[PDB]
Amino acid sequence: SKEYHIDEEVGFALPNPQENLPDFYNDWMFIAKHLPDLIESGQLRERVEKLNMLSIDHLTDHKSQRLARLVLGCITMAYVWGKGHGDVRKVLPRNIAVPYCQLSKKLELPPILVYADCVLANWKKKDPNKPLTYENMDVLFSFRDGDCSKGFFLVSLLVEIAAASAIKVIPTVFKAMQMQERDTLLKALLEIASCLEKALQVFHQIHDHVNPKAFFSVLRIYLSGWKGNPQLSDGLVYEGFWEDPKEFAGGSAGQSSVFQCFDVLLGIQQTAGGGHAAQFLQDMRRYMPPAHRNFLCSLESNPSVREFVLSKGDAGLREAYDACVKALVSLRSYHLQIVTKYILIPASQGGTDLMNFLKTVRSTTEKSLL
Ligand code: HEM
Ligand SMILES: Brc1ccc(-c2csc3nccn23)cc1
Repeated sequence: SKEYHIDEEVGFALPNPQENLPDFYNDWMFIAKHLPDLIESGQLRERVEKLNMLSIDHLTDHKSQRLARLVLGCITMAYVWGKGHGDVRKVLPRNIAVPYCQLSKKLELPPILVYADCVLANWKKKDPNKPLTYENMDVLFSFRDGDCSKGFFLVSLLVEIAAASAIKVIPTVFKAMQMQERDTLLKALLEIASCLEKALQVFHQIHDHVNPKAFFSVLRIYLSGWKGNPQLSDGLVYEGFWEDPKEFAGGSAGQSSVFQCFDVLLGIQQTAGGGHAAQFLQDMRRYMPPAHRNFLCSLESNPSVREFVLSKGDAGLREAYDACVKALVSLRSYHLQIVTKYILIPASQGGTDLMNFLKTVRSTTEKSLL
């Protein structure tokens, strides 16, 4: 893969994310570096209205314009949601809303916190010579002390890295179908399933680094957005850029490319059917980095791996393709049980609509067996 922005060690994650902005943007990072306290003390919101509108002409490289997208997104959620107790701002100050919107249209992303910001670009290594383990990693920004933002953002990022071992096989899968090497394709399909069989064990780390009550009551509030939300029934006013209020969806892992790139690979038509679940995942491709959004396009253009395995009558190929699909069904089933412990049960002490979305997705993945 070339120019699709896919590292081979971390995958869709941003490799070596930049931690510090230039000196010119010291007013921004100081606000973002100290979000837990500026929110509790009620100082944040005024300190955004007391900002001087800066210019993005001094963010040059890729890793700057991404971290600035991470900084102005963490700030925007804190301004809009405040302490996370219902008090909602409907207007975003123009001295920060303009450079955010200026930077978004440069990266073809929407002006809101997305999966690619606080998961894929929000990380670093403690010791830069030790492996990618939860113990050697940390996040760049949090929202509130005790929000379990580290365990949430990082366990998701570690799954994104276990999937990288399977994405470097994708070119060898398509080559083996054009040059027609059945034995090479079977090796590839079995290797992909093995990588997805190992990623399921990374999902277990969520139980030692995230709290149910602190995720439901606290963290889920700051990752929310303004789209069909009664708290901003019309949307958010981005002062300076649009005279109209705009609606953008909140933080969702439907913007994640890992589990989508395999549905596209294995021919699972998750994005067809005109349902609420099929609609949601296609819309969330606009919240994806344009290179990752284009890599998924190139996968949907290549010939189907399903319509190839099904056309040869090869009991060895069918059982390997089912190994890939059964690996996805297990991941999503474990993921479903996590939402039960972390959303449904806490809400019993809004969610049913969400757990139905995953069951629709898990079932479609499971109907694609052979
Ligand atoms: C406490 C932990 C977790 C909770 C409560 C949770 C919750 C949810 C919910 C409610 C949805 C559907 C609504 C939405 O998209 O916002 C979802 C979707 C999704 N989440 Fe999670 N999740 C957790 C952990 C993870 C992790 C660690 C990953 C790692 C990649 C992940 C990946 C995904 C994906 C790919 C989807 C899209 C559905 C699919 O493609 O199957 N989730 N999650
Ligand atoms: Br913004 C943002 C959007 C999504 C996530 C995320 C990682 S895993 C997971 N399940 C549901 C959401 N989600 C984290 C930050």
